[PDB]
Amino acid sequence: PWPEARHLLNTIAKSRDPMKEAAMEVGFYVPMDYSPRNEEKNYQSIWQNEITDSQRHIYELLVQSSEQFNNSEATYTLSQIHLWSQYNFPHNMTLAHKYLEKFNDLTHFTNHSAIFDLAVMYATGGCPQDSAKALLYYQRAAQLGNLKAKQVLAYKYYSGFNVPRNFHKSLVLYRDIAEQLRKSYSRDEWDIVFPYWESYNVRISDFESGLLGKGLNSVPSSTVRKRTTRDASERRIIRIYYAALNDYKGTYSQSRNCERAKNLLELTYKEFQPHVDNLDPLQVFYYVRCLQLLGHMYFTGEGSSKPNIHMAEEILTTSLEISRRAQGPIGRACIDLGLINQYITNNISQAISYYMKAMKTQANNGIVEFQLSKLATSFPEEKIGDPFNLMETAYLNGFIPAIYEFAVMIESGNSKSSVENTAYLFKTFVDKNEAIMAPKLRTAFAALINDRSEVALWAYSQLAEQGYETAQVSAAYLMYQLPYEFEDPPRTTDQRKTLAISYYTRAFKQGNIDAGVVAGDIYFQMQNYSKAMALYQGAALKYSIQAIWNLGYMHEHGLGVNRDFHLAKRYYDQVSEHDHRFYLASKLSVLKLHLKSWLTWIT
Amino acid sequence: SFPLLLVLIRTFYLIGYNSLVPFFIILEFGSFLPWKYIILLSLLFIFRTVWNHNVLDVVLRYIIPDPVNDRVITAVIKNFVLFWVTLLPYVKEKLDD
Amino acid sequence: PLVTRLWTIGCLVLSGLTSLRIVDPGKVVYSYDLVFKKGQYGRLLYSIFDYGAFNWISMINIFVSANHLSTLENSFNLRRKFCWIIFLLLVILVKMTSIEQPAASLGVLLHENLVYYELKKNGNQMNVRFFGAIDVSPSIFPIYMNAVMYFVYKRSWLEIAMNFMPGHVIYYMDDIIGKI
Amino acid sequence: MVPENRRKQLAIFVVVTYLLTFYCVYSATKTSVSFLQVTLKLNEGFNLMVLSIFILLNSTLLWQLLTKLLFGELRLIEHEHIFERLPFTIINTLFMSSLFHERYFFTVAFFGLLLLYLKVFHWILKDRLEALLQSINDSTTMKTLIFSRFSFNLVLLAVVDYQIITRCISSIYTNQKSDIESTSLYLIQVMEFTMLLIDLLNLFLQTCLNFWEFYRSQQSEGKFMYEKAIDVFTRFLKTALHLSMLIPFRMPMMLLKDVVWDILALYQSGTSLWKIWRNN
Repeated sequence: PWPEARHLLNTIAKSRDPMKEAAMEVGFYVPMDYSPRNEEKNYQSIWQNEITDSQRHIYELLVQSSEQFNNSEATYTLSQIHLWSQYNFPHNMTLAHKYLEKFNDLTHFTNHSAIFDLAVMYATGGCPQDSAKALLYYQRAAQLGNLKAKQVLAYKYYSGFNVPRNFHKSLVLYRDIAEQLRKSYSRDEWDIVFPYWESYNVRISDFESGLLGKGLNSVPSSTVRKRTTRDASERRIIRIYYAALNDYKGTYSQSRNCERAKNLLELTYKEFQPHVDNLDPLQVFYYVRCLQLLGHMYFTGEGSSKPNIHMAEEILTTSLEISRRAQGPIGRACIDLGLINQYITNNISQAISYYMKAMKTQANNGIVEFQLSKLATSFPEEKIGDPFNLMETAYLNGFIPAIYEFAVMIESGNSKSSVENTAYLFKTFVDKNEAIMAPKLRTAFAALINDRSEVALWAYSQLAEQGYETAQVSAAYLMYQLPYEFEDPPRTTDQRKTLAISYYTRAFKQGNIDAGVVAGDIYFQMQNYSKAMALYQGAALKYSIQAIWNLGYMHEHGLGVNRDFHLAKRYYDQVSEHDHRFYLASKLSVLKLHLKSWLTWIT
Repeated sequence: SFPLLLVLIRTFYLIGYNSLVPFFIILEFGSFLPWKYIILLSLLFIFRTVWNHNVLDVVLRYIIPDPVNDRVITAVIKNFVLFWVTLLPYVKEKLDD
Repeated sequence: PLVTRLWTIGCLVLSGLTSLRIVDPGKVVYSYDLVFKKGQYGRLLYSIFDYGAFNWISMINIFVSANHLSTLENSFNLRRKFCWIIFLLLVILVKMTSIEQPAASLGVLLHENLVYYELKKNGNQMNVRFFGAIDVSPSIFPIYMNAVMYFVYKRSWLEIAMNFMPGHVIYYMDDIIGKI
Repeated sequence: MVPENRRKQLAIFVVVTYLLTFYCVYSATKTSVSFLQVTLKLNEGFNLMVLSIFILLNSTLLWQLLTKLLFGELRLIEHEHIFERLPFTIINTLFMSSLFHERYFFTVAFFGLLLLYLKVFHWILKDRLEALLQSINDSTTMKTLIFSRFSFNLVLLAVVDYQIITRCISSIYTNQKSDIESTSLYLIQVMEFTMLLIDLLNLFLQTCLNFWEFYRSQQSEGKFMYEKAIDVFTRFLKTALHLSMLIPFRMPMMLLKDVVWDILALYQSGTSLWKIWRNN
């Protein structure tokens, strides 16, 4: 039956990601609690009133196909349907488990995708967990030649979680993964121009209030890009520059679109070119900025068929000419001039000149030093810096391939070649290329902005294990948020909490701070009172205000420590000392202390 | 001068947040201070518990347009009749509409 | 602003020396009608500024006037017509006061009517708008002010009418030419 | 004092402020996570104004009851003197606060506020003294308990100011920190409470003089001479301390205004001096 089944399936448009459909021409809802009964009843309602008849036919045909016959190709795809919530069917977490089990049976440890997903599901206990089976499956899937499996094993051997810490085996895995990744990139994309892919590595809850209160949290909000911004004559070039940008580097809610940006830049260049000389005060600034942007779009080939080299060259040289007067910035322009006259034409001294011109500018990220050191190692007699220092500054600045090149250059040399630094470099690279390893962030966020909340928890969970911190704090936040005061705590099953605590804690040990405080609060709610102090003190050591104050409140009440009113006063003095705006609170709390004391003094 | 409240009420329009303004209206009208304040005592205890025509142009109309005609006295007459109603803001902007 | 502060210090020294009996309070009360028979011009000139008492109520009153003047005078270079008006304003009241000689002094009337005229001028500017409860603008208060004043404080009808009626005639003469 | 509708206006003011502050507390509560946030929220502008007004209202109420405990009830001439003298004082206080901007915004207020209430007491006492002067009854001598109660009010205020002055001097000597403006602030409050203490000494000498007078009258020149001599003594002390403490500040205005009203008082002192030389 399956042939006609697939011919059916070819029509129904697996998933719609409004982040792209909103690119032709806000926020979301998270729940605070959960209930298995409510979920089952939601599912019954969805199957009762929402689905269409043709889909009824499709699904019954699928179950009969993958049931009567061990077709091994309705099983997998039906697993994928029920798990990733595609083809508009509901998300059923137990049916996906059953069918992935059946698949692994049929195919006898031959397919690594289902092995990976079964491993995640046996490690998070969503479906109790058992690390033994998880590690067995991870190893077995690493045998088959997967990537994510190798990453998760490497991380697990690096943060010391669930197995002893060992930098050396971690280093082996990471060097393996980095080598494969380098071999995945062509010669053009590597040296010349790095392909541009949006990241969704922004941790969630950076959109709503924030974590542990507004204006109170220590780690800086990380949403790098969202709707950049800042009566007729001036404002036109402003508005057009902002439309061009806001459709070049797409935001989180709406993806990017280059075609309209290219057409609009060409239009405005042709329409403004004849009478530029009258726009001296401020409009030449944004005008030349747009002009440089158009030139770069020509040189790259985005939003078109193929690059237009020579036209771009004239555009950039004229941009630089018009900028010579009015002393406008010359960064991207000179950088691309150098990139061109280094590979397009073979006149190098000018490239040296341009790089030296733009080195100190603001907009250079890493291209300058990288290309320059490759030159110097290819041409030693130029007397241009030193390979190590150049590449080092590059790595520090954040250019991707420079990370891996510098790490290789440091592996051959001592130059303080501790195992920690090498493991750290390679882990940063693997984590930060992000374009092949973890695209699932995109799928996740998309599934999030249209009311399918559960599947977002699933995807962010599967990402947790690989180590992308933002996945960790996001999945946590989706499982247990801090409750508003004078209000009941959430009503989730305890298993969810015993996972959320672990995700938060690992997030802490990774380098985040506030997650510690939220973990401590989860404990203090679940009534441990004992392990909390450790997290709180470790956070105090990293200057977390709400933490210190909370530690105070811990002391001056009978939990754990016993009524050491002196150190309590000391802690509140601290909270007032380290920062200012909390002055009143420290004071008034010492006042409550004084009142308790002087009142029990009377008896 | 004037009643001590209204002056300050007006001068709020310059520098201060208008937030402080409306309370004075209470101070003013509640200035009649009825023992119906028990109503206000009720009222506040209800506060607490929230939680736990084109013809006018025909009127504007004058005889023998245009205004250039010699009967300017009639013009100021008609506009005087409007002036008696030109007080109303709600229809002043309507005149401007 | 200078001329504002001139008017200010005038009011200050006037009402001050008035409260100290350094000069005779008999002269200030003098309005036009008694002056027509008497023939004493200056007994209204001082009256341009007087408020009587050098105390806090009067202090704040003077500062209110100063606020309206800092609002208006530095913005009166825009509307030259105020020069064309004030004399006429100083004019129009006369037959008007020819019945009562209101104890309200000149500068009082003058500045309050300038407020009235500024409110009528930019009435559309809803530059203060408490959303949800008070969705209002200028040219809605002054009627609320004066009319209710008549009700609760129970002053003289025509005497209060003098507070603004000249200003309304001025605004009339402003808009009629824009209409004719 | 208090008319009927004014009493009802103040009942209204009280109740509306209680309701506003309660509402603001509850609002800033149910949109927060932990105590520390709600503390950072009450400091926001509007609720800051509501809370500040709440503080002032309960402060004046407390002041009212403290007074009704100390002085019993007030007399008319007292009340007219108070209500007439109030504005010049209040404006003096507002002059004092504004001389420092937001930086030293709150603390000075407290100081000023206390000063204000203190002045009130002093004034009443003065007339009350005159009352004891007027209604003095020779049916009994000024027994140690009568004198003790008058001096009870006296020494109450005296120890108040003395403790305050000395504590401020200590806070000066301790806080030799980068914020010298706080030093000058403490000096100013010193000057004010010093003028107050000098007023107390004036009263002290007047009453002890009448004490010695009546004492010798019961056991055994023209008193006016010594009265005015003491007046000039007190005012010389006033001016001298004004110079010695404000010249360090080199204050452009308060220094000058103070010493101006001082030299006018000194012209009056010359009046008294020629009176004495007539009566010497």
